[PDB]
Amino acid sequence: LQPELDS
Amino acid sequence: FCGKGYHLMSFPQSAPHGVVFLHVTYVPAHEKNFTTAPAICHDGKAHFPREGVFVSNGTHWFVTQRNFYEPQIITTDNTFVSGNCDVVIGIVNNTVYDPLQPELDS
Amino acid sequence: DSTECSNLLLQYGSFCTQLNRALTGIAVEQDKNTQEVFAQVKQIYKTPPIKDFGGFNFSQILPDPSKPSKRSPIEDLLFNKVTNGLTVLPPLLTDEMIAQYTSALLAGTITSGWTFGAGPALQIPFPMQMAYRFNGIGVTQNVLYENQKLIANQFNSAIGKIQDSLSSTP
Amino acid sequence: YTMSLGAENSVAYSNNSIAIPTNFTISVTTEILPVSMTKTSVDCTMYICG
Ligand SMILES: *[C@@H]1O[C@H](CO)[C@@H](O[C@@H]2O[C@H](CO)[C@@H](O)[C@H](O)[C@H]2NC(C)=O)[C@H](O)[C@H]1NC(C)=O
Ligand SMILES: *[C@@H]1O[C@H](CO)[C@@H](O[C@@H]2O[C@H](CO)[C@@H](O)[C@H](O)[C@H]2NC(C)=O)[C@H](O)[C@H]1NC(C)=O
Ligand SMILES: *[C@@H]1O[C@H](CO)[C@@H](O[C@@H]2O[C@H](CO)[C@@H](O)[C@H](O)[C@H]2NC(C)=O)[C@H](O)[C@H]1NC(C)=O
Ligand SMILES: *[C@@H]1O[C@H](CO)[C@@H](O[C@@H]2O[C@H](CO)[C@@H](O)[C@H](O)[C@H]2NC(C)=O)[C@H](O)[C@H]1NC(C)=O
Ligand SMILES: *[C@@H]1O[C@H](CO)[C@@H](O[C@@H]2O[C@H](CO)[C@@H](O)[C@H](O)[C@H]2NC(C)=O)[C@H](O)[C@H]1NC(C)=O
Ligand SMILES: *[C@@H]1O[C@H](CO)[C@@H](O)[C@H](O)[C@H]1NC(C)=O
Repeated sequence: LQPELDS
Repeated sequence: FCGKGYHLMSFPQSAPHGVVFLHVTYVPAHEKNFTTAPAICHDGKAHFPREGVFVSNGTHWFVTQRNFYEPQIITTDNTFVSGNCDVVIGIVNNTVYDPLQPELDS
Repeated sequence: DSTECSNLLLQYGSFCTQLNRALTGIAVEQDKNTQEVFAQVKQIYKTPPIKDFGGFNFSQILPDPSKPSKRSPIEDLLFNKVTNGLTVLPPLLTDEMIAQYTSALLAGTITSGWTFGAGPALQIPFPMQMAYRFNGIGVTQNVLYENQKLIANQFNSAIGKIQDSLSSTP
Repeated sequence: YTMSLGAENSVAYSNNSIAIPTNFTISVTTEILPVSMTKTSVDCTMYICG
């Protein structure tokens, strides 16, 4: 989930 | 078959014209009452435990493994959704936490 | 009662002692077998007075309070369907105590599932226990919960068919 | 006396209550099983007749 909310 | 209780392991020992098995087993102890429900009704959906059981200590609902008390927050990672709340007898209303929910908020 | 016959029998030695020892060993072996089969619990479990098991009916297998023998109707039918130096030793466990042992086992497996066989008896609702058994054979809990009335009805129908088959087959 | 089968234990059953263990005991038990007997040979001629 960490790359998802970053983008 | 391998001792009284849930069998963990065994150790063999020789004896005169015989064998002695030392059965190491797991016995539950210090049990505690909890209020239980078959399913959790949330947002018109029925939630069932993936591997555990829903327990309540009186005010709050948790999910734990069946053979040991380890209360955890009821989330979508340890539960699964099947059907609505109209079918399961004894389903109760409780919130279901979403781990992804704080992520998109920030 | 012939003394001369016993005097002639003493010439053959300890054959009678051997036969009595073998019969005594068989007689204690039967009691040991009954202890091994039925006396596997040291706690006498009892069913609750309210038979709220989520639709499951156990009246055909639980003991009947109206009967003086304290047997189940199935067990009563089973007991009805089975008909010079010799002595018959009574068994160590009488029939009412064996029925009490079966009643304790039934109460343990109904009210506690398999928990009483591994330690202290942990209470659990019977539909939840059935769901656990469903998970043991790899079927999800939701299937059990959605069709709980159908499963209870099928179980009661099967138990009634078992009683009818036992009553109808010599 | 008339033998008591066991201590009475009325399980507190209800349709919505469960008992969950909070602790455990590592229990070691013994099981003794015979494996073999003494291997005895009897000379039938020497036993009966010397
Ligand atoms: C769970 O609740 C039941 C119901 O109150 C408890 O059973 C009672 O226990 C007390 C204390 O030993 C007895 O005096 C009562 O007779 C019991 N009632 C019944 C209906 O059995 C039980 O002890 C509780 N379990 C725990 C671990 O606290
Ligand atoms: C059931 O367990 C939960 C989890 O510990 C309890 O919730 C906490 O209770 C303490 C008691 O003062 C509070 O200080 C905490 O703030 C509570 N946590 C949360 C997240 O609210 C709950 O009280 C327990 N209920 C009962 C009846 O024992
Ligand atoms: C759990 O929540 C549902 C709705 O989220 C409740 O169902 C409502 O019950 C009231 C009164 O019985 C009805 O007037 C509504 O029409 C119902 N709504 C729906 C969508 O079914 C239910 O009563 C709640 N259960 C508990 C125990 O509070
Ligand atoms: C469980 O099954 C028994 C019998 O299988 C039911 O007892 C019957 O109840 C009806 C209506 O009350 C009577 O007309 C019959 O004579 C009863 N039969 C016997 C053998 O007693 C019982 O009602 C069922 N349900 C429960 C909750 O026990
Ligand atoms: C679970 O049971 C064990 C005993 O089998 C508990 O360990 C004891 O804890 C007390 C106080 O915490 C000590 O005085 C004893 O010396 C401990 N015994 C041993 C053998 O270490 C343990 O605390 C229990 N845990 C819970 C959560 O109840
Ligand atoms: C459990 O029994 C009580 C009777 O006091 C009843 O009100 C309740 O609806 C029952 N719940 C279920 C799930 O059968």
